[PDB]
Amino acid sequence: IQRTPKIQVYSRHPAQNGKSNFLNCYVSGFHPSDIEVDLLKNGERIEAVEHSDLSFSKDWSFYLLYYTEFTPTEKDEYACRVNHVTLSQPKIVKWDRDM
Amino acid sequence: GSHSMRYFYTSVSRPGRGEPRFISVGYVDDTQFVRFDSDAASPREEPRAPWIEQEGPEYWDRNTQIYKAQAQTDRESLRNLRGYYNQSEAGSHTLQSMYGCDVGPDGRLLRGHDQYAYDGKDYIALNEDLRSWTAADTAAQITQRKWEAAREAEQRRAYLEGECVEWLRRYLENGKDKLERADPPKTHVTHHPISDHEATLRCWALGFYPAEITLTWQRDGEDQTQDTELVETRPAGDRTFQKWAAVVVPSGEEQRYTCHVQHEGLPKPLTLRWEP
Amino acid sequence: TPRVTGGGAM
Ligand SMILES: [Cl-]
Ligand SMILES: [Cl-]
Ligand SMILES: [Cl-]
Ligand SMILES: [Cl-]
Ligand code: NA
Ligand SMILES: [Zn+2]
Repeated sequence: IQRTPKIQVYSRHPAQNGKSNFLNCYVSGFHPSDIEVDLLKNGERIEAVEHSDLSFSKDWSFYLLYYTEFTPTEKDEYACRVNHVTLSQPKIVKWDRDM
Repeated sequence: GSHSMRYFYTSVSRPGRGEPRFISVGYVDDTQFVRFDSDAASPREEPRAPWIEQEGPEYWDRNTQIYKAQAQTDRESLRNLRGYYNQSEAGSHTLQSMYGCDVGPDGRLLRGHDQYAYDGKDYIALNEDLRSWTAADTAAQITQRKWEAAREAEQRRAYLEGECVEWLRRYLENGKDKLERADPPKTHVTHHPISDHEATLRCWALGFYPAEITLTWQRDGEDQTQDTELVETRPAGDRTFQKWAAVVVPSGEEQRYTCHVQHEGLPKPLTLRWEP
Repeated sequence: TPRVTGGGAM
């Protein structure tokens, strides 16, 4: 009937403090397609985050990549926050450089 | 090697919020090259890969007219579908379409696909023979009877064996420097203690294309299927993909574990260990 | 290039 999203938050390249990179949030395996994704910097919404065109896998579940240019630092914390019909509360996944 | 072309359409009704949005995306292998969105300010087929930009105005014009006609047909199909399932006019519904062709190294047709899903469930699909349909339920049997009466499969087969193969062959030639290039994974193993007596070994694969990859951990040469955390292959945003596989190991036993990587970009498969 | 169907709908 409905499928909840899988969420992965990660960088385009291994993170190096002071070097420009891209922060990604990949949402996949969900149905229906309506979904809301925010990227957060120190708990605040990052403005002008871009995303890929709506597509889906062979099992018909949808996937999207949300992304923003960023320069990681030792102090700054990042996360992805996802809302979907299958979720009673927004789901937050923290960026962990090791994952 | 083998290549594919696929188009993925999504039509979603939204009662009280206008007519159903129709979006289409086109791929060659794991490379998206076109999009069309009925919600765009001026809906038109747009390029999404460098090698398709050379197509003339007649390409974008003809294709835009195809998607606009398809959006109208999908809206008619959504109305019919709602009736076949005795559904209210109040709820939203989704109709997905996925079709295309697979060709070998010589450009010859290996397999065609032309299928649909309603509300995320398989609905109807053209069989491998490209001449008959498989309907999932009594509602899709209505679609099948209509398509059999209209000899609809014949037009589908003609595209899959004809235009689909000929355009895929053209796109592969035009985008050869990327589409015919396999980028191997860049690998490393990380080690993170969990407690005094266990640590996680994580095997990384980065920067590879196409997405297809096999990442496994072995303990004394035996696959660790049930004990491996394996994340879904994910896009990096630069055309490449990433993946990792992790295992929890007893402290001091790290050298008994080997990570095995298979990818088309690799001369031979990789065998990696944690290098302290 | 995308496909054209019969247009008779589902
Ligand atoms: Cl939502
Ligand atoms: Cl209903
Ligand atoms: Cl190119
Ligand atoms: Cl995952
Ligand atoms: Na995961
Ligand atoms: Zn039709």
